[PDB]
Amino acid sequence: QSVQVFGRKKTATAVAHCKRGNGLIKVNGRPLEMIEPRTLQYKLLEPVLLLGKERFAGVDIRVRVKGGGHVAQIYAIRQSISKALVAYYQKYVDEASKKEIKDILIQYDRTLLVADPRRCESKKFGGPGARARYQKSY
Amino acid sequence: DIKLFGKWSTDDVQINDISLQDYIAVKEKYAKYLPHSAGRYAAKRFRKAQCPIVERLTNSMMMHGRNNGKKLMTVRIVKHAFEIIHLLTGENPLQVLVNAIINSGPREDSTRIGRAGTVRRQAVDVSPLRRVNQAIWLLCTGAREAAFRNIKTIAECLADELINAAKGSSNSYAIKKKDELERVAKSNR
Amino acid sequence: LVIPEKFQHILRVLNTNIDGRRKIAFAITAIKGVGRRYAHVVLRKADIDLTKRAGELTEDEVERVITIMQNPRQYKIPDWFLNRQKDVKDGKYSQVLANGLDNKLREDLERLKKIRAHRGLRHFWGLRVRGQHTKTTGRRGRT
Amino acid sequence: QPIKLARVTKVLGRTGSQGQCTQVRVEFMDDTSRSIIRNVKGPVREGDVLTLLESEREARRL
Amino acid sequence: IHRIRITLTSRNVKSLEKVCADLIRGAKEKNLKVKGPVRMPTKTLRITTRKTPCGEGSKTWDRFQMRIHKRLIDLHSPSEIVKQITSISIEPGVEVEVTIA
Amino acid sequence: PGVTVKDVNQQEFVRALAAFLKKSGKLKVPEWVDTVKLAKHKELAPYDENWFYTRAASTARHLYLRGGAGVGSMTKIYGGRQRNGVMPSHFSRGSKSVARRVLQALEGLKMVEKDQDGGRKLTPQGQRDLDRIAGQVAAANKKH
Amino acid sequence: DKLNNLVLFDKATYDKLCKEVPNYKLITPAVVSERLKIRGSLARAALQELLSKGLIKLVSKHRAQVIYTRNT
RNA sequence: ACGAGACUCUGGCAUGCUAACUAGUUACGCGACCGGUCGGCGUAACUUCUUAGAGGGACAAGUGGCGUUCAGCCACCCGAGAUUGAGCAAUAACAGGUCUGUGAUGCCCUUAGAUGUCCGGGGCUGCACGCGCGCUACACUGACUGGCUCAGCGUGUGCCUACCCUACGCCGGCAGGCGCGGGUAACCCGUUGAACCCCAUUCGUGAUGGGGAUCGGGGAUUGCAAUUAUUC
Repeated sequence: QSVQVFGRKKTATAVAHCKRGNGLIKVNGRPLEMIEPRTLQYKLLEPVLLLGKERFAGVDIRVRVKGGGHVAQIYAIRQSISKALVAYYQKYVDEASKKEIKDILIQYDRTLLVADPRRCESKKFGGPGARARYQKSY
Repeated sequence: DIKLFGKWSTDDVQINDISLQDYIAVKEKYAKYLPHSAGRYAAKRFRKAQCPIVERLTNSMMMHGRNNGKKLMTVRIVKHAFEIIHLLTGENPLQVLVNAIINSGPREDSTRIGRAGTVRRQAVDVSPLRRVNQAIWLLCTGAREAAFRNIKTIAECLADELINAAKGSSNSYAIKKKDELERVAKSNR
Repeated sequence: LVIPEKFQHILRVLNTNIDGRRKIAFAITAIKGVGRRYAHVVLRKADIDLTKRAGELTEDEVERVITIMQNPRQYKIPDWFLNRQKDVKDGKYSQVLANGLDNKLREDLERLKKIRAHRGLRHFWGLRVRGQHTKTTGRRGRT
Repeated sequence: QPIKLARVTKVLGRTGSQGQCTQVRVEFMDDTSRSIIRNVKGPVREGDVLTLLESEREARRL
Repeated sequence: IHRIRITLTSRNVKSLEKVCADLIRGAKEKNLKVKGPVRMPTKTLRITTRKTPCGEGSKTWDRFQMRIHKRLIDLHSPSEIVKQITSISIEPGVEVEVTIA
Repeated sequence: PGVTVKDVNQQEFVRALAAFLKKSGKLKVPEWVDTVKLAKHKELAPYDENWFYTRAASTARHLYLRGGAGVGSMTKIYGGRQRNGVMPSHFSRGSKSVARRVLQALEGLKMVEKDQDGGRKLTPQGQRDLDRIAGQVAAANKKH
Repeated sequence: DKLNNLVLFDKATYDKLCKEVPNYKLITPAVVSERLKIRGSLARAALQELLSKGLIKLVSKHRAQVIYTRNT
């Protein structure tokens, strides 16, 4: 049983399976704070202290994430967690608390529950990159 | 109640310049725990100036060779040298950086002569946005040249260059190039 | 700490001009037969404290390092990690200090030039043979 | 020259050989009776304040 | 065997869709329990060649693309009924294969 | 109580497993400790001198994270950048013999061992001991 | 021929290493190596030794960027 | 009227729909302490992540400013998105290139070289040289076991031919050989465990562990011979 909420950034995508619990947060065999980078750690911690530990104390959400790159796997765990919390609150308890948390998250970061649409652009022949071109002599 | 990293506060900072305060963002809703957020600042005007000043400052850190595209390394070298300036001074690093930017952002310098002309240069006002751009660029470049061909490593040249720019020491590249820009502005009346 | 006796500044293994400031295994690379990886393996096998330089150590360490160097087969170093394995004429054995076998491996090059061989004469003319193309080499300071 | 700030009140347009200078009307918040044309450098919005240690010079206009 | 597999391979989505609809229509004519048409990922055969038959000109590359679409249906029916079902109505462009499941 | 493998900071966790391997001695004593260059892509000296013990602990970590790993796979977790000299760099598989000998050191020793049909089986002794090591690391100086 | 920087714990090294250095808040290997004219390796070794002596607390160290913070 | 645009494929949003033991989310027999890690399983909540099928969605649509008070431009609550990237691309032309694609071609080769069969060997891999694309370096933002964490496009069992990707154990620090085979493929490689971020031990301003003909010797592929040897 999941809140069916998902969350993406770049080709990466994360979903928070949700159940009734006491706010224990886990990410693919690990909790939310033992993630390897230890410098992107603040990016993962953004929600849990952006709105407080109390709101993350009555719901158990396990965030499964599949995608490329370290940082692109981030911005998916955090957004999935925040949007899963907002959807859980919206569909189960009420909207007033849900509306409050949504306003808080949007004010801190408007792209906290909306996906980042940008994707890597294709490459065109006669150049290595999307917009870079091969050097030639005049 | 948002603090930069874990201990820097955003209530002890004050601009007291009135010239460039809307293009510096440290006390407003733009407060965050990690100087790494990507964002859509560089995809439109009237939205590029809403990036937090520390975010822009860490964004412009990486440059030259493979060093570009290593924003996480910039976060590390920014937590470093900021611990260093806070231990060297004891003051709040954000206010010191704001002082360095106010002291380093050029006010007036030369461009083309009004309607038309390219033989010489004519002095004009520098926009606050371009002046913070120039201040950040001089800070980064002076730091990386101070590290260049030197025994001392990174996270030092940033620290000393920033602290001299805040204080006005001529060993700072940012404010010496500032005074250079106003001297060209004066000499090109 | 300060050692009160027998501090050396010009270290010497065998007629080699090497620095005494250099770290151990960073100065003994001057051997034209072995060095770097082989040196690291030899010193790690000889049970030397790497955390020390080449001056704050006793003479016995250098003595045993030299003995294990000149006798690779006596102290468990395989016949694959070294550069005198069997070749033309007779198989070479024992790697000795400095150009003790580098002269031996240049005299075979001398033989190759003296026999008038295509590879040999191209070695004599200064044209590398192991697979080196020639489109820009020999253009600066050529005759 | 006395130091007196000026605030942007209208973005007149672009000038310069490569079109980098910007003509903009700037007003001093001391009498609101003076509104001088200033050429400025760099990205300039509408409504900011330009620090002016020098004001005896004017931008080409009219 | 009881488990029969119907494989539909088609480069054209329209003909594949029509064939799948016709097969489901036939399996609806006679009461037969059917699993929904499983759509596997399409295969994009991107191959790039040089436009000019010589070396003269700018670097111009034709990027030819062939897309292959895959449908699978699994049924519980005897071989005679499946055989009757398959050849009731088809349209050229789709390849139909009957396999043992 | 109970504490598993994955909820422990992997750095000091693999350090603790290496120390446990040194203290145990139940394994086949390594016969090459510094005579090899380890990975094919790597033409630079090893340092720790414990690469057999630490690589055995790493192998155990990798079969606990992903059951069924062996040599051919272990090469794929121990592959790395290969600087081809004047040419640019590529990816290179490690040493299949080194990982194979590490597995044979692990194999049949009652914490982990690889079969001949596919997959990895984990004995109660090994999993209990490793979970206890993880819990001791967590509650000793990583959690109060 | 080669530039000379002290690679040993010498009289100049032992001088102003445990009494005058803590008076300066900036305690990093580069500053030490410049002050007493040694290499970076010896400065890192000296700060590691004085940390092992239990004088000054640590903040961080990745490979050569190490921070010491005083208490007085 | 053609071209532009429109068009098509793409990149982004639908918890709306047709639905999927070649995909997972839900189904539990150590509950390892008296509420928990699973792809260590301790061997029938159904399409939410995955899969592109049919519809929908964005139109400068609302507000404000400027503007023939038009066409439009700028700024914003809102919204997935307020300019995705490509494909195609007119009239005319160039003595642009291509006879090195062929009875698709208009001229010479007919008298034993007429190529329709053929080559044992070397040529553009070798040179006093000037040039053009790109890589490895330009530092102590760099390195000296790398210890732990991931995806993306997509290719792969062949009848002109063992001429594939290879999972797993054996032989060795090594190129490589043996076996059982998994894969004709969302069925196996593959959950495609590289680049990276770390470090309470080791580089320190060299000409060098920032580096290459690191000169020369140890290597070899169920397939004509690795010769200024394009594999190692």
